[PDB]
Amino acid sequence: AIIKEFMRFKVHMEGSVNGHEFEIEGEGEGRPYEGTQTAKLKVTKGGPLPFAWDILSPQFSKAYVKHPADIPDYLKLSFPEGFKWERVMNFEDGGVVTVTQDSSLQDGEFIYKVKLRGTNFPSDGPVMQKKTMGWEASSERMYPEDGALKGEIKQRLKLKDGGHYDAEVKTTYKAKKPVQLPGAYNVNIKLDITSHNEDYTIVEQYERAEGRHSTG
Amino acid sequence: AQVQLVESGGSLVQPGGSLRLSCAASGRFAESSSMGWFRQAPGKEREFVAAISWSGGATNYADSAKGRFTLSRDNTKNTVYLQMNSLKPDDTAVYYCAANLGNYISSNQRLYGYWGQGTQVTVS
Repeated sequence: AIIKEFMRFKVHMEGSVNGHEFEIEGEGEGRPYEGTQTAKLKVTKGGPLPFAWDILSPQFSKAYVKHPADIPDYLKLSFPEGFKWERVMNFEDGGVVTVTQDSSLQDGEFIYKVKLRGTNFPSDGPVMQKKTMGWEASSERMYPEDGALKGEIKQRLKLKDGGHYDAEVKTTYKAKKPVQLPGAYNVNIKLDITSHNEDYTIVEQYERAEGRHSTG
Repeated sequence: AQVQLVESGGSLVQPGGSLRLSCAASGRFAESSSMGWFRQAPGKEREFVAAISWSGGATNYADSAKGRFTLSRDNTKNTVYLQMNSLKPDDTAVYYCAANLGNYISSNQRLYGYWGQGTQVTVS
């Protein structure tokens, strides 16, 4: 009634990257207790985008993380009111992305609202040149702090060339009402682009995420 | 044992009578425990009755329980109360409470990681 074993979501993003404004609207579905989800996203303003899709793809759903039975699933516990998160990503060539997100449960669906700001990407780097090829699998190190949940990630983007482009990521997740925090644990994440049209104005994504104890 | 569950209230009652079961959750995560009631009659499958979220704010009832059972939560004591009205003989069973830390309140038994020992309801 709050969270079924199968749940749909709607997402809206408004963003800019190096000053290029855009909007994206999407719909997805997944199995929140199995840690799996898919979404289809559409660029509704600002398309086609002059930058790599991959810097957007991790901003489109942490209600869909499989947790062990003995770890409180802080973000699921926050619903129906939900939670907010704030993220900063520092890319190795100076690019910066800051993201703020609102998550709620309305009429049996999750509703995601995202605001994104990317700045200082080199005009000759892989993001503005669209030279990226998807994210390697990640491990998000989770820990409680200041009454919030924090996650840190060393994220690695593959390049069409071969080789690497790294980002350091830190996210704060906060429930809209007090919720019991877990201890430290890790979330293993894999995000795939499963389909896209030639210019990435329509993209389909798949993500699997699983929480694991990092001690014991 | 981060959640311990203790059911009580099992008793003999006459057809058409009513009983109030309770389940007290204790342990570090008792305050985040969503609790579900399941019943198992002798030589039969466990079946969902009703569940209520950790906040006491969302409730979900099997069709058999709608209109006649009421599930509520006292958040002071992390205790849930199942008021069962209009009981029939086929309601005879062991009633178990189960909990989870993921805000799940539906019928899939595998999503409940913590189980009580059960309490016997007999209607006759």
